[PDB]
Amino acid sequence: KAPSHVPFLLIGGGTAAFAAARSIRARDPGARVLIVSEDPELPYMRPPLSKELWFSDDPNVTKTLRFKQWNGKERSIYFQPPSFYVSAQDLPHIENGGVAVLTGKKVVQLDVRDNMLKLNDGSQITYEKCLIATGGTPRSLSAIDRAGAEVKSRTTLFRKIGDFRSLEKISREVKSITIIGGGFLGSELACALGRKARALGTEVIQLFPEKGNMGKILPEYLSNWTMEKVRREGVKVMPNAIVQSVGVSSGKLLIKLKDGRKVETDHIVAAVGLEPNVELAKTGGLEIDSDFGGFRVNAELQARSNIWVAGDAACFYDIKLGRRRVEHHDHAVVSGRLAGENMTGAAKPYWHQSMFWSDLGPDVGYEAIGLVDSSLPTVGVFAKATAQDNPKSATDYGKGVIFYLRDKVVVGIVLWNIFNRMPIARKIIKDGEQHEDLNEVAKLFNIHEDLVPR
Ligand SMILES: Cc1cc2nc3c(=O)[nH]c(=O)nc-3n(C[C@H](O)[C@H](O)[C@H](O)COP(=O)(O)OP(=O)(O)OC[C@H]3O[C@@H](n4cnc5c(N)ncnc54)[C@H](O)[C@@H]3O)c2cc1C
Repeated sequence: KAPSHVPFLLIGGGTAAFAAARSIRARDPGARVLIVSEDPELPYMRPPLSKELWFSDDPNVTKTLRFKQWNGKERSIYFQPPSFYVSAQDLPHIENGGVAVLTGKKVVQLDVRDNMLKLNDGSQITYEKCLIATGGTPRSLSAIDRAGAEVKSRTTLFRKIGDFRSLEKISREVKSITIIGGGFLGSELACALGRKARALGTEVIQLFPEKGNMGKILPEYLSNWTMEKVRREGVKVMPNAIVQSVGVSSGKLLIKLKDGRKVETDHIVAAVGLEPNVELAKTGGLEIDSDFGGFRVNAELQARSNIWVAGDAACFYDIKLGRRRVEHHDHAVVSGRLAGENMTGAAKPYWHQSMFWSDLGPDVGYEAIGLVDSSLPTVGVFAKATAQDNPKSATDYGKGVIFYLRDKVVVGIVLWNIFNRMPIARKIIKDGEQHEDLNEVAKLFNIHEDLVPR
């Protein structure tokens, strides 16, 4: 199946690998590129798994994995149809090369010194240029680690097609599902499950340690506004909640909180962050970043002379913003594409800043860029939403911008229901100016109000 030598070898079959393959092929039109993917599926995008796939009213959505965007346009979760790819076997013999995906195969050893790697079935493959695009694995909760296998079996860690399938089936079978975690993924799943639950009259609970949803990223006002919005989707939200233990009590899961509260439920979804997939650093003799996690790479995403790293697993040097590790779709696309350019001699640093988005249904959306963290100083500027200011229409307060500052300069921006303005946010961050008045900068985002106390 696997050829013995491949020029370009990409480890992991996700978003960063797909983008690098595309980039390599655009820059070297006869290039021969092999993606080694431990999953059985060809490369696909994750965002719809917590969003549009749940809003489909086609009962075969779980089989088709096609969805409608908020504006009604239908598409596949897969980046390309299967016919786009060439077989791994044909890859050395096909005139003008191509991209092949070896599915169901895991790279288990990296022998950097010999430009060679080993698969789980013992096959060995040599390369000229290699990209590590291994992503991450969801973290669990130590309280759940400590509980039995019975609790573990009724806890979902949500990241793939198989998890969407299993959880979707669970939502049709049980009466109560509890999401643990207040981040964007937990909050997206809450709204998705809350929507499903209204048709059946069942319950969705969300609990997290912070005062409100996305508390680690959004300042207080907007975090609180968001918690109230999730509640309006028919979710019972429980802020200020730290899990002490989880057990089974009379068939039910019983979550005990540190404050003495107890929550009975049928199933748990644990959305408490990602562990970057760095097992290959050991055999590879590659450095892991002890501050941010992931493989430590430079401004050009390079680890060693013929090894790059992109996507969720790459801790990189941002010449403007400092060392970072980002776990976002567009970042996987941007960093995968850049690695591909650098693998074909571009020698370019990360410059173009990647973006983030989240939707809580067709009516509420966030976009963000740069360094966004609720511990940084912030300035928020808000206004009443017009008709156009929701994810669907783009494709008392209801919208606004939040500037995140360091050394008096904007280093991150969150846009709340403001669409088609990311280029402006990216420019503000790039220019690094000390703004005399951020209410005047907010006018760049079509927010036009008198100054308000804060
Ligand atoms: C449900 C969900 C919803 C999301 N929604 C949003 C959103 O709305 N907006 C946003 O900005 N971001 C979102 N994200 C984040 C985004 O999807 C990720 O940042 C992106 O998938 C990262 O791409 P990646 O290629 O780095 O890793 P992945 O897409 O994780 O791909 C890595 C692949 O490599 C495989 N692999 C790992 N190790 C090996 C090995 N040793 N050998 C072979 N294969 C291996 C993994 O199994 C996996 O298949 C979401 C993520 C999830 C899970």
